[PDB]
Amino acid sequence: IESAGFETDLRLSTNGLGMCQLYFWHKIWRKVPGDVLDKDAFIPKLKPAPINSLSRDFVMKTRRRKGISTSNDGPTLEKYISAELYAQLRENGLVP
Amino acid sequence: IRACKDLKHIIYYKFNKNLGKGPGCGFWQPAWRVWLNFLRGTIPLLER
Amino acid sequence: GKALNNAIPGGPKFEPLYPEFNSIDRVIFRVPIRSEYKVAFPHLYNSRPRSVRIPWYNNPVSCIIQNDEEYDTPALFFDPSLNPIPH
Amino acid sequence: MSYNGIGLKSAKGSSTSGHVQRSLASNRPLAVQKQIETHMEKREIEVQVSELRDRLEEEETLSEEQIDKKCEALRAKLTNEWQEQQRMSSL
Amino acid sequence: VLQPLLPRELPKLLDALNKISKYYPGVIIKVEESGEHVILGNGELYMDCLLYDLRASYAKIEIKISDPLTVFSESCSNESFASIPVSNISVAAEPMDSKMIQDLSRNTNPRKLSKILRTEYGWDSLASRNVWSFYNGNVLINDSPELLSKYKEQIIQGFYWAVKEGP
Amino acid sequence: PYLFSVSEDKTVKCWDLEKNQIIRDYYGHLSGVRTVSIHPTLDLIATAGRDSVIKLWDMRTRIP
RNA sequence: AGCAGCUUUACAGAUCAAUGGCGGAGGAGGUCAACAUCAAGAACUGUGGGCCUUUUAUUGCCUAUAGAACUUAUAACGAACAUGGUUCUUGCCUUUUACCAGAAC
Ligand SMILES: O=P(O)(O)O[C@H]1[C@H](OP(=O)(O)O)[C@@H](OP(=O)(O)O)[C@H](OP(=O)(O)O)[C@@H](OP(=O)(O)O)[C@H]1OP(=O)(O)O
Repeated sequence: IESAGFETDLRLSTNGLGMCQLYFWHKIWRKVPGDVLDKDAFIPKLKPAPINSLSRDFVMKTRRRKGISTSNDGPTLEKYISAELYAQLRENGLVP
Repeated sequence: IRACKDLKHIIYYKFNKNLGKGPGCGFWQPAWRVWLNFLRGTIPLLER
Repeated sequence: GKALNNAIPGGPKFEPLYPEFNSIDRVIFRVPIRSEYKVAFPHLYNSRPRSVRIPWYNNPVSCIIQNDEEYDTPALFFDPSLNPIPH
Repeated sequence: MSYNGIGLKSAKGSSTSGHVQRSLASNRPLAVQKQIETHMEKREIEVQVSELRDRLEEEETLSEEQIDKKCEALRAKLTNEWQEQQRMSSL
Repeated sequence: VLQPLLPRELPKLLDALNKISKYYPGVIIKVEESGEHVILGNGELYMDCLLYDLRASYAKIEIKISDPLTVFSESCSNESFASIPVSNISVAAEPMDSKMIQDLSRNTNPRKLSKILRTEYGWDSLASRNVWSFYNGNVLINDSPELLSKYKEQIIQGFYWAVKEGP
Repeated sequence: PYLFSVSEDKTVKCWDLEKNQIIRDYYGHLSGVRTVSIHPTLDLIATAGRDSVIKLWDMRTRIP
C-alpha cells in the first residue's frame, strides 16, 4: 500500500543511477499498525492517516468501498451475537 | 523573435559563466538557423 | 504531459488537449499521486489517458568508468569507485 | 498545465502568469470464559486418552478393539478423578 | 478497482476482462458484490500493461480506475476470550504459529500428518488428529465423534466460506 | 462518398461522408445557387442559380 | 620448419597439334543534367506451373524459383525543421487584415 510510485521516486532522486525491483514471491503478511476496533482513531480527510489509525482507516475505507458501511459504522461483535449478550460484554470491559 | 531571445538567454548564460556582462558573444549560428527556417516558409507566401 | 495537461518540473506547458467512485470517503490516502507518476505509468495513474503514448521503461544502470584525465593512466585500471573483489 | 493537481489548465485567458507558490502558512468471569476453562479441563482428559491411543497404534501390537477398550478405561479413570477434583474444589 | 466510463459499455468490458484473464495468467479479476470490478496484478508495470491492452486493444472503451490499493487479510493476535455460541456451534480461534504459517505459505496419511504436527510444531495428541482442513493459510480443528461426523462436509464448507470473506 | 450542397450564400460545398466534414468549396457563382446535379459517369458537378448560367466543375481541382 | 597431398594468378625449364581450363579485347571524379523510385497486410519485383478475372489487353490469388538498391522500430527519405488553406474550439478584442494556441483534415 506504500509502494505506489516508489520506483519513480528512486529513479528521479538518483538521476538514473539507481533502479529497483519490487516483488511478492515471499508471501510476507504483516500486522498493520494500530487497532481495527479503535472507532475514535483520528483520520484526516485528505492527508495520510497517523500510524496508529492505519488499521482503522484501512478497515473503514474498505467497508465503504465495498458498501458494507453506509460513517463510523464499523465492525462489532454485536452484529452477529445477540444484542442482550453484547450489552453485557460492553459492561464487562471486553468490547464497548 | 521569441525563439532568438530564448536562444540568446541560454547562449549568453553558457558563454558568460566567468565573464560577466558586456558585448562579445558572437555565437550567431542558432539565431541564424532560426531566420533561415523563417525564410523557408516565407518564400512561397511572398512568391504568391 | 501535453495529452494529460500535466506539466513536470522544467517541462513545456501546452493548452489542454481535452476539456460515488473515487470519493474521498472511500479512498485510502497513502502517497500523493505525483504528476511524474502520471507520465511514468500513464495508463495506471490516469482514468482517461486519451492520446497517451506509452514510454520507454528503463535502461540498465550505466557503469562507464571515465578516463583521459591523467596523461599516463592506462586504458585498463581498477578505478577507486569500484568495489574490490575480495574473494 | 497542472502539477500535482494545483495549477491552471493554461495561463492563456487567465490574465495572469499562472505562477504557483506553495503556501508557507498552511501546515465476574463472564460465564463464557468459565465455559472455555471447563472445556479445556475436559479436553486435557481427552488429550491423554488420544495420546495413549497414539502410543498403542504406533506399537501396532493391539487390535483396534483392544485399543478402544484401553482408551475407554483410561477415559473413565481420568473422568472419575476429574469429577472428584471438581467436587472437592467446589466443596 | 475499475468500472466503465459509460454504463452502456459494461458488456464490452466484461468480454475484455475475460480476454485479459486469459492472456495475463497471473492476473486475478473478480467482480465484487458492489458491482465494481477488481483487478489484482503483480505491480504497477503489470497493471499499466494490462490497462493499455484493455483501452487500446480488447475493450476499446474508456474505463474509470481507482488509485492503487492492496489486498488486505484478516487475522487474530490473541486467543478468543469466550466460547460464544451462535444461532439463526461455538467456534474459537488462535493466532497461528509463525513456523506453520511460513511452511503452509510454501505448501510444505492422517497418521503421517499427525507425526509432522507432533514433531515439528509440538501440537498435542488431539490437535494432531482432529485437523479437518487446511485452506488459504488457515486450519480447521474438530476438537461423540459420530455425532459430529454427520455434517463434517457442511461444516468444512462453512469454514471455506468464512476464510475467504472475513468479518 | 461525397455530399454536395448549395446555398443562397452563393457557396457550393463537397462534404466527405467518411468524416462528415467539408473538404471542397467551389467558388464562382455571382449569387444564390439553387440546384446541383452530379454527373453519372464523370467526376463533374453541375450547379446553377440566380446568375442564369450553369457551371460545370471538375470535382478534383474545383475549377469551373 | 622439413616431409606429403590438393590448387594454379606468377616466374623459370621442357613442351607447344587439338581440346579443355583461366583471363581479357578504359579509370577516377563533377555544389552537372534527364528519367525512374522512396511509407506499406512488415507492408518488394521477375521468371515457371495451376485457378480466377480479362476478351486480345492484362489484373488478382495459390504454388516453384531467382534477385530484393535506398528508407524504417523509443518507426521513417531530413539525427534538421518553416509557412499556407479549410473547419472546430479558444485568446486579446473594436470590425477586417495581421494575430493568440490547441485540434482535425
Ligand atoms: O535586460 P537584462 O535582464 O539586463 O538582460 C540583458 C539584455 O538581454 P535581455 O533583456 O534580452 O534578456 C541585453 O539585451 P538588450 O537589452 O540589448 O536587448 C543583453 O545584451 P545584448 O544586447 O548583447 O543582447 C544583456 O547581455 P549581457 O550579459 O552582455 O549584459 C542582458 O544581460 P543579462 O541577460 O546577463 O542580465
